[PDB]
Amino acid sequence: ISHGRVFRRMGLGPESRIHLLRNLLTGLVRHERIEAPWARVDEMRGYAEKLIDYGKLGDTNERAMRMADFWLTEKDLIPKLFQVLAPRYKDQTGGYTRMLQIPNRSLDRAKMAVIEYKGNCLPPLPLPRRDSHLTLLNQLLQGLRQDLRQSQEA
Amino acid sequence: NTRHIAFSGNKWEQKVYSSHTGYPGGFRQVTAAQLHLRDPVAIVKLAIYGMLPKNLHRR
Amino acid sequence: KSGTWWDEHLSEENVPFIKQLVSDEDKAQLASKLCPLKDEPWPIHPWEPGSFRVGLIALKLGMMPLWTKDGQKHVVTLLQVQDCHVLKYTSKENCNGKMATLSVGGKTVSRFRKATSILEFYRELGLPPKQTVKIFNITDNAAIKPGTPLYAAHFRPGQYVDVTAKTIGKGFQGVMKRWGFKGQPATHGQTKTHRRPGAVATGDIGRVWPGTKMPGKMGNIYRTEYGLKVWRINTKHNIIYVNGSVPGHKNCLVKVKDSKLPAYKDLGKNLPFPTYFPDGDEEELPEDLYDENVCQPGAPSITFA
Amino acid sequence: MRYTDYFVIVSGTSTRHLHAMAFYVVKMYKHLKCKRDPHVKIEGKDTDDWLCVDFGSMVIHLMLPETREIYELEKLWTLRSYDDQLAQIAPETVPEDFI
Amino acid sequence: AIQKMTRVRVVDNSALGNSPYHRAPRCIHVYKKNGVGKVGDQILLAIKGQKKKALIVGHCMPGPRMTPRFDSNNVVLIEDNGNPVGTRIKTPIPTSLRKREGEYSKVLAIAQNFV
Amino acid sequence: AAPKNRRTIEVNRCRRRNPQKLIKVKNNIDVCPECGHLKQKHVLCAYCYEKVCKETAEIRRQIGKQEGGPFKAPTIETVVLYTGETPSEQDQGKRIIERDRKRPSWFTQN
RNA sequence: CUAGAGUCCAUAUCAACAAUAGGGCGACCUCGAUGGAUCAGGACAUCCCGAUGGUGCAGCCGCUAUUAAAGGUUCGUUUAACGAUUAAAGUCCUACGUGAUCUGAGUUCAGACCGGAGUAAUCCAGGUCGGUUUCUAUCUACUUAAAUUCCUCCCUGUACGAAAGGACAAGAGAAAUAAGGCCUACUUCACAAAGCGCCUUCCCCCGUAAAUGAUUCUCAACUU
Ligand SMILES: [Mg+2]
Ligand SMILES: [Mg+2]
Ligand SMILES: [Mg+2]
Ligand SMILES: [Mg+2]
Ligand SMILES: [Zn+2]
Repeated sequence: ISHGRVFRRMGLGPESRIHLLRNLLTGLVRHERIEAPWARVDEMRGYAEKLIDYGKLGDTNERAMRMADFWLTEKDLIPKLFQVLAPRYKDQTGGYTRMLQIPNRSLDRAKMAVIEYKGNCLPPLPLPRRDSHLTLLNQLLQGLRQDLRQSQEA
Repeated sequence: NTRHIAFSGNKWEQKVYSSHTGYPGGFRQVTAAQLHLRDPVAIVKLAIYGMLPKNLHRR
Repeated sequence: KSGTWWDEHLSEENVPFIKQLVSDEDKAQLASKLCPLKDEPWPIHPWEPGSFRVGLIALKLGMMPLWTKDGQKHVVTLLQVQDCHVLKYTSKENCNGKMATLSVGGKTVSRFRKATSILEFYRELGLPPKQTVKIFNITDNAAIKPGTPLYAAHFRPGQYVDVTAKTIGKGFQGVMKRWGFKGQPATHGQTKTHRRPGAVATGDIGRVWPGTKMPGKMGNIYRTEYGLKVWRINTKHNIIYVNGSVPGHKNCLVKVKDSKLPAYKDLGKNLPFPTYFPDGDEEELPEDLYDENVCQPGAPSITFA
Repeated sequence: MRYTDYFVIVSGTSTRHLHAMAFYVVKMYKHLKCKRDPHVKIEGKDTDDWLCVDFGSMVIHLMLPETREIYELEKLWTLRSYDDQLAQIAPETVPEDFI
Repeated sequence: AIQKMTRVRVVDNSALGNSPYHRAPRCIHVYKKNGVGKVGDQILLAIKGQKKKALIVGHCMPGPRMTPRFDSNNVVLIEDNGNPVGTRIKTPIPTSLRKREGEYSKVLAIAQNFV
Repeated sequence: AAPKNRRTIEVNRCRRRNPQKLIKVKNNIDVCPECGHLKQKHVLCAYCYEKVCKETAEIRRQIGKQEGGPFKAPTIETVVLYTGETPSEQDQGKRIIERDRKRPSWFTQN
């Protein structure tokens, strides 16, 4: 019975689970784009999202500094988080990361995923795009929108 | 007119029809009068079934 | 040859337009049924002994403590009635049963996730599709025209009702959790036997009796609770305060109807028949309908005699 | 005191006498008035020395005079924690360690 | 709360209940179908080589709301017919014995404190 | 427990060739609009994802070569520049990465 | 069957000598692997609950009989005895019911001691200590709605009874167990699961007791 259990059982235990997530987060901070098993990416996504919120608090805030010290194994990334990532997302209130599914790796056919921070300098990923507005279905619905729009204003 | 059938003698209250549902304590025995009141056509249906050949054609 | 969903080919400028368009239509359809007594209602007959009226479908919100003037505390389940309507009526002869049936639904859901046959059935009815549909056995004089809305005022305080819903599933479980077996001692030489069922039958039969208590799935089945009274009814939010606990998890749909207990028969004499019609009512109901024994929150503190 | 309004002590001569008093008072109580309040059971029927009956606001303890001297009840209901036997008992000591 | 072989504290001033060795008597039988003793139930005590019946007034196990909870299990000794063994009660006792059905007026009369 | 009798090939065929044991046909396969290679609806195209990684790897190789040592993460933004390119008006005070290649068509410049 | 007990009195109950019925030593299969725990299925020759005759049944208790197996039939010390309870702590069948579910002893073993026999080696239906079988499920079979009981009160200290004593039926309250659910509180604990916590729980039982009435409650026609 697992009702309302929002944390996956991964690694060798609760300590190992945190350590595995921490290593993924550190690589995500340093390289700005990493690929990992799909389940591990999804679990780490929440921690990555909350890091910027602590980063927005400012480096002078002692709570954020202690949190950044634990969650960043490499100490050189702490100045980057407080002076690069946080200023970049100061106008953005959420959705700092986007997660996508990639073809399974050939080693063990595992479900693979890629997570990266928005606004990176890396070449853009082939993001899936919705249908263009010029297609037959969109044009017909657009015509319905206009005729409905002209009906209410008159 | 299967409801208005007649039994010779006391077969109405002497003859019984026993069936088992398969569950423990599931043995149920009812008399002809109880069965006829519950199902007017059960008596004729069961009588023919026992006299038909006992093969796949009976169904 | 390939599956599809509603917004697969929609552009960025069309998705919000479609989402609001169906939302506006759903609200318009729901609001068009707020006056059943003016849209050619079916004839209304006076209550008679041995008459069965239609029930309700509600959503389980939660529980709160409730006290009485006697001084005892009773827990009450919050059953909220939302978007409850009568769908279709089947006569006694057509339904080849002893009593006629009535179909009731509730908790309107999206049209994009419904079968084509279900969608067209709701299209002629002029109502958004409901999540669940239940069948209530009624008499001829208790017929209600399809499309008529229903509210929590259909019941009254001091009335005993019955609630049926699917229980909380628990998946595959052992004999100890499923049937409450005593198990085996944890020490004193026991080897891999702490939750095992043990013997299943006797050796002479050489088989296993059908219906034997065995490990397997638990829950996710329909159970009914009887003899639950109504302590309070909220008119504004259409909420029923049924005594005790009811089967099912939170935010689950529960079918409610009058109690079938023999001691509670012939108690619908003063209850609304066939249902409550707020539009045609001469007076406006109070905000909350309490029980005689229920102490109001605003009432002064109880001092016993 | 949060117990009652009136406390009554009655002395008798024989065990039948208190029983006779007990049945007489309850018979009048049930017959005379007060359908609303619940009935009252006789307490101490098997106890020959002591018998009691507790109404809604009045309680009576029918006991022999010898029991009255053994079970002194008058001072306790007039003197709270000032009784001779209550003053006789030792207070809480919380036994200490040895050597 | 109280079951077989459970140590209890005697609160009345009965000479039997006073232990010179500071040894607490333990219950040997609970007079109920399920063998579980809550406030106001009747049990049996094997104290000083004697099998004396007793009445429990308080237990450490939590009960219903607004009901006082004691940090120790308290008992009062009664005769075979209902009369208390001790003369008076010093420790506070619950008032719920009035509502409960049974012979509780004897102990309440000799009780001193209410909680 | 050991088997009592040898299972016949007729029984084994009924079990091994069961319909649920068979591989189900996938109906979520479509051609990539850009490169024309097959891809799943909910999965990124293998051809396009792999070509982005190789460019990312090349840029990251240039990142480390210009970096020249661990624990020296810059505290400024980074912008990659290709051949025949100049810093932009908004590209000031940010680390510049030089790639000895022509900017890809899919790599749109901000 | 009616000798004899039961003051009298076969047949309220008990029962002699007898008679008639029913119940579960042989070597027929196998010499090529008992106790408790848990789960119980079934019979009634009924321990408790229910209905009804008789009584040496005043009433409470009792004894005996008929019918009824839907439901229930406790926890401890020692190795059946008594300790406390209960409406009751039933008799059995089921390969010890059940060891490919588990686990004390015995049928006994490889070591040893005491008592006894034997020249000895070594033995004992005397006692004692210590002491190893395993298994991945192939097949059959199986794997999700009607409740009972105790106590207290009222009737009632009523009927009955000279007193001692002490009920029925109907109704009410409370508790326990069982079945099915739940997390508002308490608690183990915290987006949840669970109980020590809380909520709900609804049919009859045909043994006989009587009217009318022929050759009188009717394997006569008939009524309750
Ligand atoms: Mg579930
Ligand atoms: Mg019998
Ligand atoms: Mg076996
Ligand atoms: Mg349960
Ligand atoms: Zn592609």
